[PDB]
Amino acid sequence: QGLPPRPKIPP
Amino acid sequence: DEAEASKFVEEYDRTSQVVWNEYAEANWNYNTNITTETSKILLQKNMQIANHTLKYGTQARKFDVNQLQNTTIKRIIKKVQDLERAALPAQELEEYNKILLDMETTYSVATVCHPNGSCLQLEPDLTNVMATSRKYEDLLWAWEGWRDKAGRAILQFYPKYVELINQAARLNGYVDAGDSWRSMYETPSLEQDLERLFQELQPLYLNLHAYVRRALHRHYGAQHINLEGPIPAHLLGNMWAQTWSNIYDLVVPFPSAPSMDTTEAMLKQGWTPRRMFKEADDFFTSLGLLPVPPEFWNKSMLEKPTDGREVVCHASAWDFYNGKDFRIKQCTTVNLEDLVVAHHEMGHIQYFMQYKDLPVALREGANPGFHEAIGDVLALSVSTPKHLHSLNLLSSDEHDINFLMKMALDKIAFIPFSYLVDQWRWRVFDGSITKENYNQEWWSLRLKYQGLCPPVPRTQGDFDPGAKFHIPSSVPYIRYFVSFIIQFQFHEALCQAAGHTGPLHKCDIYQSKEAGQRLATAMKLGFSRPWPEAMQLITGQPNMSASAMLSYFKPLLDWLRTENELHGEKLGWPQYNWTPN
Ligand SMILES: *[C@@H]1O[C@H](CO)[C@@H](O[C@@H]2O[C@H](CO)[C@@H](O[C@@H]3O[C@H](CO)[C@@H](O)[C@H](O)[C@@H]3O)[C@H](O)[C@H]2NC(C)=O)[C@H](O)[C@H]1NC(C)=O
Ligand SMILES: [Cl-]
Ligand SMILES: [Cl-]
Ligand SMILES: [Cl-]
Repeated sequence: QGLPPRPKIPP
Repeated sequence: DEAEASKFVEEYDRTSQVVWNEYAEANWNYNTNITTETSKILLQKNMQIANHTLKYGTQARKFDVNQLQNTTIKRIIKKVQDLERAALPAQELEEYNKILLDMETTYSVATVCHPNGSCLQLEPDLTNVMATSRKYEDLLWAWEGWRDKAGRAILQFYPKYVELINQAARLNGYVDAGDSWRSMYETPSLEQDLERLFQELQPLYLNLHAYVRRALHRHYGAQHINLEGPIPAHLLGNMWAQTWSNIYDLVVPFPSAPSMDTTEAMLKQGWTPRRMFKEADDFFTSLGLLPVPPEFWNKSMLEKPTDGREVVCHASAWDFYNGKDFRIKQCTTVNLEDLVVAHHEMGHIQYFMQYKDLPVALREGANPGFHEAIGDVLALSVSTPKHLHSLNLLSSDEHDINFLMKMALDKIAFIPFSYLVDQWRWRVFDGSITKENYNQEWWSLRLKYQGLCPPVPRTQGDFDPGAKFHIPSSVPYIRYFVSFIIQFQFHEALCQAAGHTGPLHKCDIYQSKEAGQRLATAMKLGFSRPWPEAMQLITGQPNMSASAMLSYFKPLLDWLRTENELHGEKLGWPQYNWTPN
């Protein structure tokens, strides 16, 4: 998974 | 050899840092200031990431990963061999970006309108209706309305989304996109493991479900609730009936023991969004953990601006791959629900700050579930009456059952929903659910796992999964299922670290240094080691286990079993074909 990890969001 | 591999990892890591920082700030400037100028900058940074991922991914594939002696090196290269969407041919890559953009845009501006009246948005307007209204037809208005406007319009993009995301995954050596998503957990027995954990929490959910169904029977009348059938999906205080905390007033076992309305007390005592994040920051530092840098307070959008409109209000925590720059973006409303969420998101910021010294490739949680777990563990202690009374937001056995019920409505109700979402998606990705089956199969699993039925029969053209943010935004959802399980494991371990005895649900690890130490060493690993190691550092054991959650709610389970038995409830939904009249 080579893309930058997207901003983390709530469920 | 080994020398060329680490030369590659070094070069990748420093070039990735630069370009990832450039993408994030572009992603921030757009999301915090929507303009043609900021949109253009985002699109140019999109194709740069693709170019960079293509270039470095191609080289990473030239290495034979199992020939390498260093496991840290091995993990990094094996990650870079997977290009994700950047594996697609140019045209298909840009068409895929168009579709995601189109789906997210359609979701974000969808409005439900009265005839001559106002046009309501999902947040906060429709959310408020779901949370507060106790009138059947009004709840139905907002529930049906949202799925008719948001869901229906997503259906035109989804089949082509599935096609492309499946293709990108096959080009990266997976069989489908669901296969690709599950691989992030590096656990071959993952499917069975989640299945087993779901089974162990079944009797606890069924007992909660039976109890709540009866309470709704009492409020909404015998003609609208079947005591042996599924609950209508629009009645649980939440748009997606994923969490049931807003209907506390309807189900509270002892109104005989009242408690302060938290939202009232917050607005009265002068709580600001700024102040809600200060309070969450304090809770982390009390454990001896890292404070947030000054740049966080300057650059974060903790509430919506007034200088100019056009902003994305969805809650999110941002790593800028700088080592220094970490932010939260949220249009926070002053209430208990947003105070809890504030602690959750600061949990992400803490995680970013802990593993900031690692190479960017390893700047992630042990698995996607670990990341959401931190913040939720602390919020458990924040949720305790002892801590909330100290915040001047509250004021005995009957009070105890009340609290456990409130936590069950939040945590237990979410279990089947978090499990449900990706159970649906994996079957869409693997092709057992086709575009003619999308909505029927969604409601099959809503019934099977949650015991919910739709309030109104669904028609061809309805795409209700598309009314849930994570679907058109293509964010995997099983992370939250893992999150909710392991956060009670962490809780149990941190409480015995703090030397707490007695019922686990009473534990409040505020200002516990020993507890801070546990999480600190676990979070420092980032993605550098398989997750069972970080799981072992915190809990002593390497497994995901339902035992801790079961242990937490034991007093409530005993109470519900007793109460359901005496009222003559049938557990579950035996008459499963029932829908409203
Ligand atoms: C495999 O390669 C990795 C990466 O090159 C090596 O990890 C490195 O391990 C050392 C400890 O042996 C880490 O040093 C530690 O952190 C700081 C220095 O940044 C230092 O002040 C501490 O005292 C501590 O020793 C180093 O951070 C770490 N590097 C990275 C990038 O994470 C590993 O040693 C190699 N293993 C084998 C068996 O060859
Ligand atoms: Cl992600
Ligand atoms: Cl739905
Ligand atoms: Cl995930």
